[PDB]
Amino acid sequence: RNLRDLLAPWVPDAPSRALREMTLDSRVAAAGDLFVAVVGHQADGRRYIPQAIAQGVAAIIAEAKDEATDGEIREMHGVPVIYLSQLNERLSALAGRFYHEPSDNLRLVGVTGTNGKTTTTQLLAQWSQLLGEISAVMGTVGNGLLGKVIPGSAVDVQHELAGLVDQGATFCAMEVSSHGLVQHRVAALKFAASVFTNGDMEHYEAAKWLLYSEHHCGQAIINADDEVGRRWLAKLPDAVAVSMEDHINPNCHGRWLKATEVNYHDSGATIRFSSSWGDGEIESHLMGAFNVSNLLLALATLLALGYPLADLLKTAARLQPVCGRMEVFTAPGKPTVVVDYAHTPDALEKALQAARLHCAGKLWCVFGCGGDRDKGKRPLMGAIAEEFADVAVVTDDNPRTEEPRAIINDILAGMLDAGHAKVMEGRAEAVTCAVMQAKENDVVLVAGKGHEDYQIVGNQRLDYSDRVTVARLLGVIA
Repeated sequence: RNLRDLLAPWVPDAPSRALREMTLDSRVAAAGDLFVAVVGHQADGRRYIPQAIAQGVAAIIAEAKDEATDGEIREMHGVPVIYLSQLNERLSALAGRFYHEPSDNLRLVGVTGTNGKTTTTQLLAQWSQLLGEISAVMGTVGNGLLGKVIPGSAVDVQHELAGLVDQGATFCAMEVSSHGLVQHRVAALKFAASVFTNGDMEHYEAAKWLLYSEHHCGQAIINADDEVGRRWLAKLPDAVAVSMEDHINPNCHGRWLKATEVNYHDSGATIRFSSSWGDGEIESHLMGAFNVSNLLLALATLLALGYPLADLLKTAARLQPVCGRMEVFTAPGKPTVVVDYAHTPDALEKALQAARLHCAGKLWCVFGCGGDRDKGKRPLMGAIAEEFADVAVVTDDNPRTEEPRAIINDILAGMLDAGHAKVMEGRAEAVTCAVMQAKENDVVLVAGKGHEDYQIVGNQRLDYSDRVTVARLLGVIA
């Protein structure tokens, strides 16, 4: 790593200097480092140039605005200070070059949208790995090779991607936030593919189209069941349209993939689909319509990238849910049980609507609300459980120091017929109540904890898992 080589595309004059690491933070800037002084969120990094110099950085790249011309080379205390205009916009490119262009050295798929980002990225990583890639994720649960996810400027993104390259990753699925995009945090990444899940409108779209036009998006895979998705597809004839609700318009002669029939059953969904790559049937072990959509998006993406349909089909049954996200537990001749982390009215409603599709009998909802937290959601979650489940079982969920029954009372207050709800304190006992009472064709949703393996009672983290409790009741292994 040399300053001269680093800057060669933009500043031919730049002096030769060996460089250690690249950092935006003068505090951690050590001997031999490249310190990058940027102007942004209520801070001017150029203020910290003396400090960085005192810590013995090898070189400095600084925002030129109001201080210098683009590519102007200065020297302070024998340390080169090189100025660049629009440094925030170019930081991704600068870091990309510094870290030897990690997105040019693995297959990077970006997923954007409100919902389904985590699941879609996870599916892309899992499926590609089943097909022989060494896959990784970068997203909300964290970063890492599949099974080793560790819980962010344009520099950090490039650095992390390089770390994954260094660990042998050949494929990375990355959740990309709207905020991330606008702040140029992925500006120089070479995306192999870009997936979209789901007056003023004109400016918003204009800003988004503009930003899109400046990125290397690769193959575009778009959910045509989303209204915004359809508008983007109208202007992108090379994009792949994905639908489970009749929104493929085949007059395009473009590329598409559509679920033709879905059977939502007690252990997943049987998805029949047609596509421009051919037709098939997938046995998904994921629950709900949204997860059909997410799965279809991942399938379309991998098809577009040239993974063979037959091999994708052969591996689809091995795709697993994100731990504690509509995670199904079944045992021969027992109720279906779904563990989901839903802990807000909106998420509970969604989880119940999803569960309902797979439920031939009665839908049970076992849930509670956290103590010593905002109380407002309690009656709303009560109303949702009452409306969208057949049996509401109200129990505890991290009561902390608050009187557990008081929390349950706030929940019941939100119901039209609180008397119809089953109340059982002791979360484990409430789960058991539902699981043991529910019939064979019933579905029990256990909401609020998902993957979490503790119950906070007082100030103690007691070892408790919904997943373990449910598994043991069904005679299976979590």
